[PDB]
Amino acid sequence: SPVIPTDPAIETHIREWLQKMTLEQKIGQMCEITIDVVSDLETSRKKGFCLSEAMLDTVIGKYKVGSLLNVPLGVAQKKEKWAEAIKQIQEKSMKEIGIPCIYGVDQIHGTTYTLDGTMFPQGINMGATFNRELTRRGAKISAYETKAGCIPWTFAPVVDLGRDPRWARMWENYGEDCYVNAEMGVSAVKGFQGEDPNRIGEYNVAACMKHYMGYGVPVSGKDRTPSSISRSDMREKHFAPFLAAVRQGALSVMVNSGVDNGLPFHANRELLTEWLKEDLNWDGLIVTDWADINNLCTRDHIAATKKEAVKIVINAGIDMSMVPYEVSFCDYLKELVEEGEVSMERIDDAVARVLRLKYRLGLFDHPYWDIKKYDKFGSKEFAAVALQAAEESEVLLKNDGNILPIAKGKKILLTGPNANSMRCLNGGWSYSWQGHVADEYAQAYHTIYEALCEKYGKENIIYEPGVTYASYKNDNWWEENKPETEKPVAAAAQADIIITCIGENSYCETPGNLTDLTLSENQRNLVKALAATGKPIVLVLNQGRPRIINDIVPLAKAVVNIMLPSNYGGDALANLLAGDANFSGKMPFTYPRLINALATYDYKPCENMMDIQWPFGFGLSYTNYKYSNLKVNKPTFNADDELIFTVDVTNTGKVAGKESVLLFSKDLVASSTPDNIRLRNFEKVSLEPGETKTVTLKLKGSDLAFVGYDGKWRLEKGDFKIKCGDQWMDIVCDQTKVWNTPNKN
Ligand SMILES: OC[C@H]1O[C@@H](O)[C@H](O)[C@@H](O)[C@@H]1O
Ligand SMILES: [Mg+2]
Repeated sequence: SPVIPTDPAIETHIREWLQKMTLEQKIGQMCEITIDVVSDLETSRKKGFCLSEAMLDTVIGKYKVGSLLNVPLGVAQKKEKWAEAIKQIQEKSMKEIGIPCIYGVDQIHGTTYTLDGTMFPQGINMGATFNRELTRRGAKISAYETKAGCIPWTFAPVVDLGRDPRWARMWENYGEDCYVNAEMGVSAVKGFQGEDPNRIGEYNVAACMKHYMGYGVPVSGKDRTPSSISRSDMREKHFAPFLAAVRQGALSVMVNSGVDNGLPFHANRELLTEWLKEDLNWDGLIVTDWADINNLCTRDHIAATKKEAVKIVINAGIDMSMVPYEVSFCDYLKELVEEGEVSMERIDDAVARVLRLKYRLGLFDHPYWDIKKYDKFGSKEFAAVALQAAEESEVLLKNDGNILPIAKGKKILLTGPNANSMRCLNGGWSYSWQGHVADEYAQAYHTIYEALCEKYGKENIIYEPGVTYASYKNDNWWEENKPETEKPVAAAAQADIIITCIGENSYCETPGNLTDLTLSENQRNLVKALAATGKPIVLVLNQGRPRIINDIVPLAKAVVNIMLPSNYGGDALANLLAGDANFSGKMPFTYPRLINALATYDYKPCENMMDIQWPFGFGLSYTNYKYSNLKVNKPTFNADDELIFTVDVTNTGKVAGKESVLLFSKDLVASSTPDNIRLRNFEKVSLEPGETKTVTLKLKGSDLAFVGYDGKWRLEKGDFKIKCGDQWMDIVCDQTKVWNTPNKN
């Protein structure tokens, strides 16, 4: 049955577009071109962003191109500028084609490419909140502020499995667990789109699930190099968030640029047409990632010509090509259709999907609109939500002697290269693609230094970085200036405590590839030199990947992992360090300790017959929580039962906080060697000092199924254990079920 209901009025409109459209118009609707192609750059340098009328005439008038993407001039623009540009684009599209353009933008964590928007912590941070509602509210705000520039389509959310800490895109998704990505991805989709996928309202956008699928586990750790994914992992884990999002009505999917089992995913008919469109009966849009049809020819050599690559990818089930420079795509596809290599059935289906999306977004009736009414843009109300997200994502990993919180009045030596910059805090997909320009445009927001000054007074903060990042040149995200560790060491005698901010500078995608996961040698020497002053040290980790720090964690009294908390991350940190907020974040991935002992939390028991830095689900706070009375309604169950778990959680310390309650399962014996432990549900609860609450968490029996060797889901007769916080119970499945459908439920 269709995952998104059929709107007959939309289908009727589509049928009558398809009867009347020229082949050139149809092909144009399957083509997407990046904004640079239609930009007048010399006039833009002098007078601000300006489109080229002549190039619009070519792209839209002659070739009938149905979609544009990307940020004008490679840098975030004012919403007024966005709106003026999209207006001109739509006036042209309605005049020459009669079909409105769909403009896609990478608004990744709030409005990446719209100035003065509300910027949220990155995906990995949102995972660490274990707060679905907060993720939803973040996406709702991003949608609102995206539509404030007349943009209807966001290339988000990202639901790759961040299971490889070498990978430059580990931070874009919600971490290493497939359940966390599925649930948060669904929360983002609901926020972005609203509750009716057929009528995306004024303040909502179409979501795009990225990057279908298995993108996050390249064998070498290098971006867009081959993964080697097992049959069971592909169905059970990598597919899981896409399955969940599509069933909630996500309107579009972007395909994985990379390769597995010798096949680029853009050429994988089975995964695109069968697993996605046909098995789920899903009428949404599949779009390529950047240049990926041409990559079949030039990068991977599975096509002799670009034209042969078009044939392969379109026949594999792609609907729209992110070319993104060459209107010649249209010529090639037309030739293929005339030759009989690509059928009209396939062209008509692609165009149906493009038009359907456009109708769902109301673009025929409202191709652009007045933006005056979007008066909550950049508001205090929206910022308080981003601040909450940031507070809830920053993880307390170590606190010996309860050195935190730090009392107002103590003198703080602030050190390290991540201590005074918004570029660090944001990472990539922030004002520019690499994030390199963040400090030019993020002056209204607080760096770590600025926030600590507001909390403790400028007079109580001594800032001597010792090590700083070099100025931007050719994606030198790794490069630091010569260390001057001599300086903060000398200044230490005047401080009570040292906070050292370390990790990475901003990068995005392939330029962010690393050759050594170990934290920078200069950064490690800075921490060692400071340790030897005898003053206590608090490490602040600000990075897109968990850099190896096994030699410096023993020298630190406390450690806070902020990951990429973005524009309110400095404020959040200061609020947490002073106890005005209480820590609640938990690790959404496994932090490795040794460079050739990398592992995820759901390892097979042969892997621990297990030496890591901090595990998945770990996080401290300024209070403690007791779990008791773990019960279930049906201790003996089958696939079709609803299991209802309850547990009492009591705040036994002296201050209020939020506890993320995680529910894990363990299959003791199975026909495939079972994951040692698996997250199955979670729920976050607020508790005052001394307060108990009964937390309810529900599962279907079939949630304890796994994908067997033969590719089929099975729930087997036998024993399981359930772990919730500190507490364990026994349950029994009383009968085996094997599914003949590709998916459960
Ligand atoms: O910018 C459009 C697309 O281009 C590619 O570089 C990235 O992999 C995608 O995440 C992005 O949505
Ligand atoms: Mg079993």
